[PDB]
Amino acid sequence: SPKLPRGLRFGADNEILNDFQELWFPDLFIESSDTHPWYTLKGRVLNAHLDDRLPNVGGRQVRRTPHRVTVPIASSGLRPVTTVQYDPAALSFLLNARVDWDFGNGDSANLVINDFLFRTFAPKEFDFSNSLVPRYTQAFSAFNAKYGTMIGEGLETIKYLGLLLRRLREGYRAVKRGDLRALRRVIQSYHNGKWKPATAGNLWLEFRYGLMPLFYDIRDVMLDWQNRHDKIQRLLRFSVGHGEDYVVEFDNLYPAVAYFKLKGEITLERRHRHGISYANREGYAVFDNGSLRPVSDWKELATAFINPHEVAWELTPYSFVVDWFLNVGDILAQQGQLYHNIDIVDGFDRRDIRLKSFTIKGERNGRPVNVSASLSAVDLFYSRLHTSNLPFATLDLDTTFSSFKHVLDSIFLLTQRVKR
Repeated sequence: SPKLPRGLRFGADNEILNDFQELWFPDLFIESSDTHPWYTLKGRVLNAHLDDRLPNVGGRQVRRTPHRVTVPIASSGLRPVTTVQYDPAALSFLLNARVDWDFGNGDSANLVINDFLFRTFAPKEFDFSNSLVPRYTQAFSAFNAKYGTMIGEGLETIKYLGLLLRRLREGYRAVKRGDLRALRRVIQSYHNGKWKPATAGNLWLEFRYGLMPLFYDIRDVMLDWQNRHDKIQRLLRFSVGHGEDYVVEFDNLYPAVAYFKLKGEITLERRHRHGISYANREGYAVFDNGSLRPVSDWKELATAFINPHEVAWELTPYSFVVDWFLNVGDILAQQGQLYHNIDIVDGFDRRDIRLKSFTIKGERNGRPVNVSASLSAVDLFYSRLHTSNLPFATLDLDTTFSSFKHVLDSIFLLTQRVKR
């Protein structure tokens, strides 16, 4: 859509939304651009010093997708998968060879071929679903066993943040009430030695400095939670795949005016991988990236009470701490939605062809000839299509994480119950 890059699109209130029809079902253009139009011979053959520069094969024909760009799809959501295509009619390779031999009545040569390309049949069509769906199912059945302790351990952390925020609120409340007794009773728990001067009662100083042990406990937990939460969300991405070798033979290619014939075998790696993406079913369609906060925001909130030079204590303290509570709640609620309605939102079925090494054999008129060569691949196959269904999905994550959301929503309401 004009005014925007390929992958983006304006929303209902002119938001920066991913054009899913362009990312997932893009129009394919054919590229025939001759990438390596020349090749060189630089040596001697049968007492004829050659230093030529010759054209190699053309008619590249590569079906491929236009470069697009994306914005995130859930709260601290990674970017959605984009459908990609690079599908040649045939695989192209560049040969940098030294062919040399000395025999017969001055029937000698030693020449350097460079950037001479040839193509081979492309084995684009393969499916490894039979190797993948076992691996998928094994991953699903095993999941609750593997992470069950890790997940519940991260759950324990978030409940404990709730205890600290609760305790902090008791503290704040006492200041708002003016009850210095109760404030010092809250402070008292953090030092085993029970001391209380009362040289001059100052609620806000005693709050700010008295509750340092708590602010430290909070910081640590807050940061630990974020780290455990970000690890947990990664569990929703599931990827499985399998690779297999394949051999294609190239033969009777004559560089240098048919003085000699080369032949060989290339060992390819055909690989198939499949990914699936669990997230909030509501979230992906119209996720406003403007409503999304930076990761720095949470990390800053943890330390805000620690922040040595803070003007606001001296002149607008009630606002300062109430605002803090609201920002914290807000972020926790936003995370609460990430354990709410879990389904598969995105995923991919990618197959490609890589290059493992090769053998060259060079024969002249029936007679073997020494050949020493380097191979680099120009055109190889790669096809990654988006899919959002997977018949084999066993998991009911909603009930795995049901406990999580209840806690995050509980804490959120606690933070709303703070008053100026």
